[PDB]
Amino acid sequence: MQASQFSAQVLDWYDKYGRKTLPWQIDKTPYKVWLSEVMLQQTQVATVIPYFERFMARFPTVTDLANAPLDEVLHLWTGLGYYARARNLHKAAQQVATLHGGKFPETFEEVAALPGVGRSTAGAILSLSLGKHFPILDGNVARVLARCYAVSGWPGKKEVENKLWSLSEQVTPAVGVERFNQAMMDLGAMICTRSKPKCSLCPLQNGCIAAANNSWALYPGKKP
Ligand code: SF4
Repeated sequence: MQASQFSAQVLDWYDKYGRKTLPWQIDKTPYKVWLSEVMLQQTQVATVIPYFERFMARFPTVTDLANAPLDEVLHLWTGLGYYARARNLHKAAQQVATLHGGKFPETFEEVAALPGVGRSTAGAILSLSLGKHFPILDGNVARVLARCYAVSGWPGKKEVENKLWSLSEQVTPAVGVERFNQAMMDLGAMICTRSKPKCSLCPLQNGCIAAANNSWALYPGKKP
């Protein structure tokens, strides 16, 4: 599928069916997007919403979070699991307060330098909260791309990972980047699922190679 057709079909789908009312999509800021991305990394959206609201009420700004005792952060995290996320969350808040005056930095290198924030999370923060032109690649997004373009191989191999990042850059547009990047997460979370994807509801079904061959189980590849 031509990349300009890929992006247009995904944005047209998002306009009518996409999620736009999650709390971290209303009056968006780099802090709110960062906080939601870290909570969502290993936890389902329904579990996250009450925690996100409790964290924003107690810590309205990243400086408030930075100045709080770590034990209070860990207490409020209880039930989200994967507490390395919370330790790094607090360290990153302290880095923003100390190096950046309490305001989130707006360059890719400074955001990726934060503890707990990798290449995809940095692009997510900058594209979704400020409209900067970066693509994303988490497991949801990688599964949509690998099925549509038939990318076999284990993404734990560098050459496969690099092919998937290049494909993501290619289909991600500049105009509407915030809509496209949320739409791709929506698609991998609710439609292009690990088992038995819902191809009839997918706006890529007219050009997807896995759908044409009923071969979604091959993409992405598994660990050997
Ligand atoms: S058509 Fe099916 S396999 Fe292809 S991207 Fe959409 S849901 Fe995934």
